[PDB]
Amino acid sequence: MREIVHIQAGQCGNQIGAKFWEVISDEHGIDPTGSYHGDSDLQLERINVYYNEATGNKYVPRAILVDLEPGTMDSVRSGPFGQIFRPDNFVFGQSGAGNNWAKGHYTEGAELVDSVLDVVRKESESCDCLQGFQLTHSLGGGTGSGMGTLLISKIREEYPDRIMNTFSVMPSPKVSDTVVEPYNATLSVHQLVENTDETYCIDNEALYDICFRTLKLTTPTYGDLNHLVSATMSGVTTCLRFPGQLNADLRKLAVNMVPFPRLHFFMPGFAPLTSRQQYRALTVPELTQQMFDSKNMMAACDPRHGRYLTVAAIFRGRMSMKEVDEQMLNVQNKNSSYFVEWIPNNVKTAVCDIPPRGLKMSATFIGNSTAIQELFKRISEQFTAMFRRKAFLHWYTGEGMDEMEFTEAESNMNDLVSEYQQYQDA
Amino acid sequence: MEVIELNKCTSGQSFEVILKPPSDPSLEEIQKKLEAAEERRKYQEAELLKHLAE
Amino acid sequence: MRECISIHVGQAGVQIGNACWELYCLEHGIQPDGQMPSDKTIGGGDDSFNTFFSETGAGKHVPRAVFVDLEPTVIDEVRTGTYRQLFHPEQLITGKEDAANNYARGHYTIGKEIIDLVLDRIRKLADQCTGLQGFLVFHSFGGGTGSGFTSLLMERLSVDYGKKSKLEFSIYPAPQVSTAVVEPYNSILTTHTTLEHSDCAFMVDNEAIYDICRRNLDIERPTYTNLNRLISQIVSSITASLRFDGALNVDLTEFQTNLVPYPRIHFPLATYAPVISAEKAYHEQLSVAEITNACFEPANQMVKCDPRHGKYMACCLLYRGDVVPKDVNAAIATIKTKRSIQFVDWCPTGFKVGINYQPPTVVPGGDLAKVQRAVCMLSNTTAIAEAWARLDHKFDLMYAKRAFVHWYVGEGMEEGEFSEAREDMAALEKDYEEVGVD
Amino acid sequence: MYTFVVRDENSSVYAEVSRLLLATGQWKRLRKDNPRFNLMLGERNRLPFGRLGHEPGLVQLVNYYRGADKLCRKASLVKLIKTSPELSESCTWFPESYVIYPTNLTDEREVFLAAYNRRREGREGNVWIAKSSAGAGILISSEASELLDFIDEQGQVHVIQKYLEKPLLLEPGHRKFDIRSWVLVDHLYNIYLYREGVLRTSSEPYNSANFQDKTCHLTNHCIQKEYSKNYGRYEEGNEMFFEEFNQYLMDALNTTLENSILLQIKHIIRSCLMCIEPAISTKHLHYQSFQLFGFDFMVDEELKVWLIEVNGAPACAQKLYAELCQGIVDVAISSVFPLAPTSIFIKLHH
Ligand SMILES: Nc1nc2c(ncn2[C@@H]2O[C@H](COP(=O)(O)OP(=O)(O)OP(=O)(O)O)[C@@H](O)[C@H]2O)c(=O)[nH]1
Ligand SMILES: Nc1ncnc2c1ncn2[C@@H]1O[C@H](COP(=O)(O)OP(=O)(O)CP(=O)(O)O)[C@@H](O)[C@H]1O
Ligand SMILES: Nc1nc2c(ncn2[C@@H]2O[C@H](COP(=O)(O)OP(=O)(O)O)[C@@H](O)[C@H]2O)c(=O)[nH]1
Ligand SMILES: [Ca+2]
Ligand SMILES: [Ca+2]
Ligand SMILES: [Ca+2]
Ligand SMILES: [Mg+2]
Ligand SMILES: [Mg+2]
Ligand SMILES: [Mg+2]
Repeated sequence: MREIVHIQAGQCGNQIGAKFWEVISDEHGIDPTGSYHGDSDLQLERINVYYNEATGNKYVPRAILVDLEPGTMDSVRSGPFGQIFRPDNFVFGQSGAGNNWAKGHYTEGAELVDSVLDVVRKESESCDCLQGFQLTHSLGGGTGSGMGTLLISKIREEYPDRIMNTFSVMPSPKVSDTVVEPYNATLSVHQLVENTDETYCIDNEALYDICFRTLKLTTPTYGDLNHLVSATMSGVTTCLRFPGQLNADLRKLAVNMVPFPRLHFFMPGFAPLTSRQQYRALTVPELTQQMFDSKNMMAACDPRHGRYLTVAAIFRGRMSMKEVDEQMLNVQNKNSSYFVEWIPNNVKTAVCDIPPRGLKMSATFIGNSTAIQELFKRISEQFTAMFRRKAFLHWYTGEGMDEMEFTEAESNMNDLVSEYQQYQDA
Repeated sequence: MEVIELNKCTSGQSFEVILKPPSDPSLEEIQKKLEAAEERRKYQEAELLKHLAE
Repeated sequence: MRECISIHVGQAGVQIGNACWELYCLEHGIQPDGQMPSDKTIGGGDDSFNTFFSETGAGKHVPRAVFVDLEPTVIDEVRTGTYRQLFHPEQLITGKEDAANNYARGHYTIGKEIIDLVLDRIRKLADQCTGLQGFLVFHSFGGGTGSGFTSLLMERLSVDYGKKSKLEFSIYPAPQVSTAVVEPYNSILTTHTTLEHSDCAFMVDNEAIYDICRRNLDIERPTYTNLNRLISQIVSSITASLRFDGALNVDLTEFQTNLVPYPRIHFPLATYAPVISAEKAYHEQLSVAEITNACFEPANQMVKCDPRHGKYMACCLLYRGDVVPKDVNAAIATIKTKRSIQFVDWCPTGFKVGINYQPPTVVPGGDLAKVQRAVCMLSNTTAIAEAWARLDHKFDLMYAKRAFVHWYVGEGMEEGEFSEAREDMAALEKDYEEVGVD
Repeated sequence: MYTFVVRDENSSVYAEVSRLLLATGQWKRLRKDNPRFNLMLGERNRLPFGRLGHEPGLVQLVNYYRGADKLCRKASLVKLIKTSPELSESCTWFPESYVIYPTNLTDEREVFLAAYNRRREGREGNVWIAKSSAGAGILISSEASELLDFIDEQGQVHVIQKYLEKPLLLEPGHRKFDIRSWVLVDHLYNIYLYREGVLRTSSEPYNSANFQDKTCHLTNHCIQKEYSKNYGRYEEGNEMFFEEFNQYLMDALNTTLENSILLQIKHIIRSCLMCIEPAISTKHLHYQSFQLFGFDFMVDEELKVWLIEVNGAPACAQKLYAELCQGIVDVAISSVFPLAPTSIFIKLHH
């Protein structure tokens, strides 16, 4: 049993995390009360990766809910699957974080972090063999961003040889709550560069555009954005939740996807993405072409502007595994200019028999592309437009930070950008 | 095309046809390698913890 | 009689080992419970099959085998499979977390902490042997356990059993069924440290087994079960001389004497024929000349390469079924006048022939059809150097950028071991070229 | 969309094929080190055949037959003819040749002298030519002492061959010549002979009493354009094509190019290529081969054709590039990778 401990922090992180557990719970046949009612043995063969088994055959998500205000976690505890979570695994304060990274990381968050670690330690102590951790959070806020990266730092200190994995929502001015989001995101990114093994980059602007342009949703809501993230999180974790050969555990996935330690920021993709013509059967060619289309990717980075270091594709449903290889090989051989030639066979494909809910088949795309530097360039440019005038810094100096820490975070992310560039022309 | 060393038994036979003639580390050195790698891991992990302590 | 111990390391080794012992049992008439009605010496004896099977007082015939994997899921199938009754728990060793396709993890980090336990389990089997010949080690090149732990085990085996032979069955990585991008790294790292400890190694390229399963067995997308059933037939053909009465390759030493005059060049090419689909309704039985001629077809080789553009140092014909020496020699003469067979000038141009009258056994419900006669040719040809070239090229592509190197250094391996291993391969490729090309 | 790579920038032939391939819009050129290709236009020397046919899902094709060097090397060709039963030492269309290794290094020194002394005693013409593959370095002499001494001053393998002392001379001019034939072998081992050959003529009168000056004895294009004064007088570039040559044979010899010469050329091409087919065929191989060959023939005053050598990396006559290169794309490349006449080749059956 290779158990994974899940942590969700802050508003964004708890709303996306709640939907995630809702989606996979349905896939594994777990009802909102933790009772199994599936009809396939493949649903339970790797259930212990994410669920603990309690008395009475109950399955409890190995999840820890963290926040500095009660509001969102109240909504979770009353939502659909709210009753499925361990009551003791709700850890929250009352003051909030005011969308302030320093509050989450240095002051408000510092007061609460130890109690969160007590729950993490409890969950890990009951794992036969812990693989590692996955964290869901945003980088634009204060709790998920500032405290989330604080948790990662303290988790790595206590479990230095375990894999740390995150789903990180990147802010965008088109879907923004406050103007300080680039500050919070730049500070978090440096933490992630140093303390995570895999980070799935999810851009709120890409989620919005997909909801508007592709799904034809006139007025997207955070809820609409979160359903795309739920479906994407389910896709990337299929290799971990069902029997398979490729990317079986977190460490093997990291070894196949991360050729250099700092360049561990992935672009996820999903197919199909259909508006409500929703009953039409999709073909393997259609799945493949859409999966590799930029409009189906959720980092708002044009892959044709960079090159893939590694790619991990996952096909779900009953389909022609022979016809899967043929389309995959067709994509690589028809666009070999976008794949680095100094990593042979860097595109790996895996098949899963069980399809997502409401679909005969689907495909999930995980790319480690140098094009991701466009995402960090945007953040960096937005950071500098304000920092050059020290705008809004007083929110942060009032928590004990000084300008030097900002200058270093700015330089750290520009170094990262420079590192991606050197491999885009190699 | 000569047949030599023809051997026959209840379960088979074997022979040789000739078409043409012609014209370590000690147990100690292995422990050092293993322990040396273990030391390099310990050193790197100590630097990481030292980094986190700062 | 002298005993042989089989060792299966990693997923590839374990799953292949499971398929071989299944076939061994069917070939010797041993039931899943270990009973052998044809064995009239209850709880003892020194027959040819006793080289691979010990016996308990109750008449159980137990394989002389050890299974090792740094993760328990693959070996739990053996504990719960059809032949679970065959083995006892001492023979099955499993860790809790695997090598993550990281040679350095299997060799150093995890291997250091489990090597003594594996040697202790092997020592128990050795203590049951009155004249142990040596070991047959099954493993993959690409995996972290099959590459990393195997090389450590071979090093220790040479220390604990200095005078014992060691043969390999190694699975060469093929992207069509490969799960890792760093497998060229692992293959080269494990060949470098194992080369001086292996007396003879049979490489099976998954790409070759894969295409034979699609071409000859009409399987659109072969599974590991399909690949392993076919591989176990080739393995059986090679080991038959140790398990049945005969006079060719009667002990492990004879494998080196007959196939490896040059110690470092110890990788014989295996070619097998015929492979006929069981689903095939009407089938015409092939003659001795037809199956012998097929041994010189690239499409039937365990490693795709062109022996026409290499030199032979040794050649062995292993027949099973209805075959008589008269028909073998006639087929051989015909092939010389038509095929490109060039031996090295310092080696006799000849063939050692072994015939076993019992035709190949087929697993019920398997993919292979029953044939009246079959052959496996073992030829030590320089043409197999094509495989090292393909593999070293991929190595060079990644290592020029140090891609993925941090994963290995992070497990305590020095970066200098990469170049050390690569230079050893460059010298191996040079050895082949000096023996083959003019 | 098909993919190909170019690994021989010096090939005038496959520079035109690459230019044509891209003109179709259905072929894409990758970097010379990209493994995901359908077609390789490989280097001349040390072509890595061992890395072909191992990319899943790619049918890969290469413009060189592994093992064809046996035919396109001076010493190799001689050995192949003497040792191969389908050619035999009594091969009537290949000049008597001997492989000679310089003394500073099997070798056929004694066998050569035996045949040489036999000719010297018999009053027969005893003129031989010494040549090698490492040449631009050729010597023609009637004394065996000068030939052997010339090879010893070198350091590479050479071949002493009987010099055709009765070559067919074109009139007017009284000049020597040779014939170049372009032959294309596809992946199925069909032998196609390009309907267009070229005679590389000497612009100097053939002089049989002076082999020291090799301008009227060597019909190479670079030699006539460098050490000959009458280059281009009788025909442009000392290149006479089959149309003009066929008309000549009829006016002066009352015969045709087909009957008098072409039947022997087609026989020789087929004999050489069929001989090595088992050794170089890619029928059951994991990759596919094809190759363009340049055969060089001599013709004597008896209208008997002799094979001089075979070139594995030949060029083409400036006038015939467009036609031949296009034909290469039709029968060699498109046959395996079809797109979305009156063939210009003569299929030699077998
Ligand atoms: N022929 C064959 N090849 C296999 C089999 N299992 C794995 N492989 C090949 O082995 C390579 C992967 O190495 P594994 O043996 O699975 O890894 P391992 O030895 O268990 O080591 P770990 O990294 O700890 O998992 C790939 O090239 C696979 O294609 C098998 O059952 N049969
Ligand atoms: N046996 C022989 N008798 C008479 N002339 C000969 C001959 N062998 C060669 N020659 C002359 O020498 C010339 C070149 O010979 P050869 O072909 O060996 O050199 P080479 O290979 O450098 C020219 P190519 O570019 O066609 O390969 C020919 O044009 C021919 O006229
Ligand atoms: N996709 C998505 N993004 C969100 C959601 N809620 C907030 N965000 C984004 O997260 C950032 C604000 O961080 P938030 O999680 O609200 O702050 P926190 O509670 O202190 O961690 C902004 O960039 C928002 O666009 C949500 O439900 N879904
Ligand atoms: Ca407080
Ligand atoms: Ca007995
Ligand atoms: Ca030894
Ligand atoms: Mg908020
Ligand atoms: Mg394994
Ligand atoms: Mg030449």
